[PDB]
Amino acid sequence: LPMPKFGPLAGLRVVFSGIEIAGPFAGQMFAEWGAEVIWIENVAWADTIRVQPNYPQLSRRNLHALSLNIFKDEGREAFLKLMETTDIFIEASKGPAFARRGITDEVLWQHNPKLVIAHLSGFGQYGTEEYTNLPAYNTIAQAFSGYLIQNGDVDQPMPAFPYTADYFSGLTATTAALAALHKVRETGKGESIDIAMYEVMLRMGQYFMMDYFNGGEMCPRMSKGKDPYYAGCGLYKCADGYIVMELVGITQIEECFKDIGLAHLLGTPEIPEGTQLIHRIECPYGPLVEEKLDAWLATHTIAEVKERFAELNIACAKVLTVPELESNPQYVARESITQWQTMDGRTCKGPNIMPKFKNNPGQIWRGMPSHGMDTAAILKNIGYSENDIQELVSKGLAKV
Amino acid sequence: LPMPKFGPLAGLRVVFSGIEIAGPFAGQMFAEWGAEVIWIENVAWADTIRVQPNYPQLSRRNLHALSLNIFKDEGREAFLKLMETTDIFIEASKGPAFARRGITDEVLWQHNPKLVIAHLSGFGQYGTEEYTNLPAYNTIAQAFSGYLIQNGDVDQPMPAFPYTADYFSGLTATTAALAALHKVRETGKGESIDIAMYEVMLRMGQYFMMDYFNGGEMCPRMSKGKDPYYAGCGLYKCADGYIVMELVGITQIEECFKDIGLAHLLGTPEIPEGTQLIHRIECPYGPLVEEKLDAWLATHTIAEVKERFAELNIACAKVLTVPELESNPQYVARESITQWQTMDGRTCKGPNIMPKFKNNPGQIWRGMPSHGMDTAAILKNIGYSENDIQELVSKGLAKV
Ligand SMILES: CC(C)(COP(=O)(O)OP(=O)(O)OC[C@H]1O[C@@H](n2cnc3c(N)ncnc32)[C@H](O)[C@@H]1OP(=O)(O)O)[C@@H](O)C(=O)NCCC(=O)NCCS
Repeated sequence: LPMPKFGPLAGLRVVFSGIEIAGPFAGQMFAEWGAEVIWIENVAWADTIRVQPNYPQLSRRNLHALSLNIFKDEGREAFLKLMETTDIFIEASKGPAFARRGITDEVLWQHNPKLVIAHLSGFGQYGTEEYTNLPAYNTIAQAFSGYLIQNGDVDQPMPAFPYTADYFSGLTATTAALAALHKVRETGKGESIDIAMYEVMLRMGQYFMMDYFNGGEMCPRMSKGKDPYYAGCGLYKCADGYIVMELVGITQIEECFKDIGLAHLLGTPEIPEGTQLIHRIECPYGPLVEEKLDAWLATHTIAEVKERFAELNIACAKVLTVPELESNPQYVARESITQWQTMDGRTCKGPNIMPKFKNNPGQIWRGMPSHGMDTAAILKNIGYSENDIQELVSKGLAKV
Repeated sequence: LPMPKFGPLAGLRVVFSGIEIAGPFAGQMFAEWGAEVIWIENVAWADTIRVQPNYPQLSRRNLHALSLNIFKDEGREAFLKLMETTDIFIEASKGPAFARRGITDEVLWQHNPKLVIAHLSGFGQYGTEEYTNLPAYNTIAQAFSGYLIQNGDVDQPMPAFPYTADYFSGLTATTAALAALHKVRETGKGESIDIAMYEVMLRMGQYFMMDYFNGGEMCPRMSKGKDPYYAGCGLYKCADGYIVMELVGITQIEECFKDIGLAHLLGTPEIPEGTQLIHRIECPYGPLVEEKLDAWLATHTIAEVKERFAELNIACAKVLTVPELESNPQYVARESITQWQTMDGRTCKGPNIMPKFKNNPGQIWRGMPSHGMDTAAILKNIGYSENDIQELVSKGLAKV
């Protein structure tokens, strides 16, 4: 298919079947970085992402759109033919749904024995009958992994937002699919990858959970965005807004304590000389430290705190609101937010390609395609005639 | 170096320089999947991760440990020699610190023109003098990217937890490094990757931010864990505790409305037949749906609701606490939590390898190594004599 040659993944052919965030995010990252990526949609039912007015202009850029019933008659035949030239196939579904509909890994490999197959599900491709076939979204994966219980305030759990587990899960699928592709180059043999969203999020939530599994206690939740375990770390209110800070280091603690009126705690059994990080659970002065930190920060503007904290080498940042990003100097210098043209000729603003590859940078070469926009070109490219395509369309097995 | 042959990344040589979560997570993931990974630490002090009693047993498993001053004299020479047989080098530091210390990308490529170099920083490798050389922290990246302001409750922002940005940034570096490695295999030319943590997190926070960038409004924060825009989605209370649900789909909405007392809303101009999602602010009955949902869930147990939503194909799950995971049927069936031996002979419990590769699964072959445990074997492997190694040690440039 016609497109510019760019990025580390030029020449790669990637196909995904899935909707909304997780599966499509996995596939579309390949497209940010140069790959030929094909988005499969159902014929009567488009990806529900298309209901959002702006997000998909970002989340479906650089893609080719195919609309095909991949499970019926000529539709299935065209899908399996497509697999013959495909390097990586990503599918998101409820457990082993493809296998239930006749498309097993074995069937895919009969068409391409080198195929990397990434299966993204909520609960895995195997397990128990109770959980394996359950529908999952982000919130379910957070709940089921112990991630949700660690987010929110002391007395109110909540999910991490927006849709955090969907992005972790998609990104993991991209990572694993690339690692599998690497091995194909040596062995000439494909691979199947079982990415369960709850196992993804299980791993992301281990920092303190590992204490629970190994004799210790679990950590409590944050109190108003303050770290549950480390004093002077996390979210604080200044006179004119929010900041984050990380009170870490010997001199940092001593200078900060001088400023806030707690020099007299320094060099005591509770806070000995050379302390570099205050453990709030262990420390009986934890609450006093937070009281005096809050009081000092409350009487100073963000700018004054940043100036002082720079003198003291204390890490901090203003909590930026969305309207402050586009004019921020670092964003401007790095072109972190850019613009591109949609398919219908309108200017769209959003994040540039990330990360920045020095020798082979990504680029935005196409806006989001419409439903079935490239069906005819894709089918022609894999050997269908104009007549064949019209007959698929007339049976309702494809949409152009 | 001696180790079992397994996984998709068998044979790959990866080296990382960094401490704590973000850069080491990127490196260690290669080790989960079969790569030879060398963890560099300083000589007279170690990675600060080691202070944590349990987590490092997970976050540094399957690793080899090198203690070497890579920037000074014969230590720099030994590091640049190591690069000659390294496929991927990952480093986390404050902006272009390696370049300031004398090791530019050009110097690395003089030793290995194929080298994939992943540079992980808070604010990127270039930009403004004000921000580029600032410290990298999870809280700062969330603050600076607009991620933090979206998390939390209506009148209380908070970071996503635990240290969510470090994991996203590390995982991205792994993905990007594997993409660049694919390009090396095609062209023979190495690559330098500039992973700015704030740009990673910017992308993960776009679902609603894209509305702001293109003429619309930014979305509010969740209220007690309920989605800010979609009704029937997020955190709810049953008679005996918390669940999450996602009220999504045509039949799902119909059947749920019937159960909760809103059958009379169906097939009207406000809720047309075939409605798949309730937009809580656009729908005049959004608040009514939440009232009726809350009331129905309150009179039923978690088991009762799970059963009904299984019937209706409505995604839900109990919000699991950490003590509930190990005995959960899906966790048991999939061995999602397993056990292994530490290097000093104790049993450690924690997550298994994820994801599950069918043909070439990962495995746990080694506990976390001690400080400089493999220094002598690594240096010997790249051609240093017994006496050369002792000289490095005497000069304080290496630790064995
Ligand atoms: C997203 C999800 C919950 C939707 O549930 P669903 O039951 O698949 O609902 P859909 O309406 O999307 O699919 C209905 C059928 O159309 C099928 N279908 C998909 N693409 C098709 C195509 N091109 N042609 C014909 N049928 C297709 C689906 O596979 C499904 O078949 P099944 O009922 O035999 O399992 C489900 O795919 C899932 O749990 N996926 C894994 C987790 C995930 O990715 N969640 C989204 C994160 S944002």
